[PDB]
Amino acid sequence: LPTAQEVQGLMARYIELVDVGDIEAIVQMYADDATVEDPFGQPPIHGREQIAAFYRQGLGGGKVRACLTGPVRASHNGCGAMPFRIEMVWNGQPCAVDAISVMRFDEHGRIQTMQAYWSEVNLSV
Repeated sequence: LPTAQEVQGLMARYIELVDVGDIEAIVQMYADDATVEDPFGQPPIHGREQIAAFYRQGLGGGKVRACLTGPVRASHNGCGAMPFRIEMVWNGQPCAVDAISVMRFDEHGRIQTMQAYWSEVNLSV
Protein backbone atom coordinates (compact mmCIF):
# COMPACT_ATOMS: atom_id res chain seq x y z
CA LEU A 1 0.00 0.00 0.00
CA PRO A 2 1.69 3.20 -1.16
CA THR A 3 2.68 5.82 1.42
CA ALA A 4 1.58 9.43 0.84
CA GLN A 5 4.92 10.17 -0.84
CA GLU A 6 4.58 7.06 -3.02
CA VAL A 7 1.08 8.12 -4.01
CA GLN A 8 2.46 11.47 -5.13
CA GLY A 9 4.99 9.62 -7.23
CA LEU A 10 2.54 7.18 -8.76
CA MET A 11 -0.08 9.72 -9.68
CA ALA A 12 2.55 12.02 -11.22
CA ARG A 13 3.82 9.02 -13.18
CA TYR A 14 0.30 8.35 -14.48
CA ILE A 15 0.09 11.90 -15.88
CA GLU A 16 3.55 11.47 -17.47
CA LEU A 17 2.39 8.27 -19.18
CA VAL A 18 -0.79 9.94 -20.44
CA ASP A 19 1.32 12.85 -21.72
CA VAL A 20 3.63 10.68 -23.82
CA GLY A 21 0.72 8.42 -24.74
CA ASP A 22 2.07 5.07 -23.52
CA ILE A 23 -1.13 2.99 -23.47
CA GLU A 24 0.55 -0.24 -22.40
CA ALA A 25 2.41 1.45 -19.54
CA ILE A 26 -0.83 3.10 -18.35
CA VAL A 27 -2.70 -0.18 -18.40
CA GLN A 28 0.07 -1.85 -16.35
CA MET A 29 -0.49 0.70 -13.57
CA TYR A 30 -3.96 -0.75 -13.01
CA ALA A 31 -4.96 -3.76 -10.96
CA ASP A 32 -6.34 -6.49 -13.21
CA ASP A 33 -9.86 -5.97 -11.83
CA ALA A 34 -9.62 -2.17 -11.58
CA THR A 35 -12.54 0.12 -12.31
CA VAL A 36 -12.47 3.45 -14.15
CA GLU A 37 -15.20 6.11 -14.00
CA ASP A 38 -14.30 8.82 -16.48
CA PRO A 39 -16.16 11.09 -16.40
CA PHE A 40 -17.50 10.35 -12.95
CA GLY A 41 -21.25 9.88 -13.32
CA GLN A 42 -20.88 7.48 -16.25
CA PRO A 43 -21.00 3.68 -15.74
CA PRO A 44 -17.66 2.23 -14.61
CA ILE A 45 -15.57 0.16 -16.93
CA HIS A 46 -13.92 -2.95 -15.46
CA GLY A 47 -10.70 -4.83 -16.05
CA ARG A 48 -7.53 -4.28 -18.02
CA GLU A 49 -8.91 -5.03 -21.50
CA GLN A 50 -11.78 -2.54 -21.10
CA ILE A 51 -9.36 -0.03 -19.60
CA ALA A 52 -6.91 -0.59 -22.47
CA ALA A 53 -9.70 0.05 -24.98
CA PHE A 54 -10.61 3.26 -23.17
CA TYR A 55 -7.10 4.69 -23.32
CA ARG A 56 -6.66 3.54 -26.94
CA GLN A 57 -9.80 5.48 -27.88
CA GLY A 58 -8.65 8.56 -25.98
CA LEU A 59 -4.94 8.60 -26.77
CA GLY A 60 -4.69 6.49 -29.93
CA GLY A 61 -5.40 9.65 -31.90
CA GLY A 62 -1.74 10.38 -31.24
CA LYS A 63 -1.50 14.04 -30.26
CA VAL A 64 -2.66 14.32 -26.65
CA ARG A 65 -0.86 16.31 -23.95
CA ALA A 66 -1.46 16.16 -20.18
CA CYS A 67 -0.02 18.01 -17.22
CA LEU A 68 -0.57 18.53 -13.53
CA THR A 69 -2.00 21.96 -12.80
CA GLY A 70 -1.21 21.68 -9.09
CA PRO A 71 0.33 19.25 -6.60
CA VAL A 72 -0.87 15.72 -5.98
CA ARG A 73 -2.91 15.51 -2.78
CA ALA A 74 -2.15 12.23 -1.02
CA SER A 75 -3.68 10.37 1.91
CA HIS A 76 -2.26 7.86 4.40
CA ASN A 77 -4.59 5.10 3.20
CA GLY A 78 -3.25 4.61 -0.32
CA CYS A 79 -5.44 7.22 -2.02
CA GLY A 80 -4.91 10.53 -3.73
CA ALA A 81 -6.33 13.27 -5.90
CA MET A 82 -4.78 15.58 -8.46
CA PRO A 83 -5.82 18.46 -10.71
CA PHE A 84 -4.74 18.23 -14.33
CA ARG A 85 -5.41 19.47 -17.82
CA ILE A 86 -5.65 17.39 -21.00
CA GLU A 87 -5.15 18.99 -24.37
CA MET A 88 -6.41 17.25 -27.47
CA VAL A 89 -7.84 17.91 -30.93
CA TRP A 90 -11.49 17.35 -31.97
CA ASN A 91 -12.17 19.64 -34.98
CA GLY A 92 -8.63 20.14 -36.15
CA GLN A 93 -9.15 22.76 -33.47
CA PRO A 94 -7.36 22.60 -30.15
CA CYS A 95 -9.52 21.64 -27.19
CA ALA A 96 -8.81 21.15 -23.51
CA VAL A 97 -10.34 19.60 -20.41
CA ASP A 98 -9.67 20.57 -16.80
CA ALA A 99 -10.17 17.46 -14.68
CA ILE A 100 -9.49 16.00 -11.25
CA SER A 101 -8.44 12.39 -10.89
CA VAL A 102 -9.12 10.51 -7.65
CA MET A 103 -7.31 7.18 -7.23
CA ARG A 104 -7.26 4.36 -4.72
CA PHE A 105 -4.23 2.07 -4.83
CA ASP A 106 -4.08 -1.53 -3.64
CA GLU A 107 -1.50 -3.27 -1.47
CA HIS A 108 0.65 -3.94 -4.56
CA GLY A 109 0.82 -0.30 -5.61
CA ARG A 110 -1.60 -0.74 -8.52
CA ILE A 111 -4.63 1.44 -9.23
CA GLN A 112 -7.74 -0.24 -7.85
CA THR A 113 -10.17 2.58 -8.73
CA MET A 114 -9.85 5.75 -10.76
CA GLN A 115 -12.50 8.47 -10.92
CA ALA A 116 -12.12 11.50 -13.17
CA TYR A 117 -14.27 14.53 -12.35
CA TRP A 118 -15.14 16.80 -15.26
CA SER A 119 -17.98 17.73 -17.56
CA GLU A 120 -18.68 20.08 -20.44
CA VAL A 121 -18.33 23.05 -18.07
CA ASN A 122 -14.63 22.08 -17.88
CA LEU A 123 -14.22 21.77 -21.64
CA SER A 124 -12.88 24.42 -23.99
CA VAL A 125 -12.80 24.10 -27.78
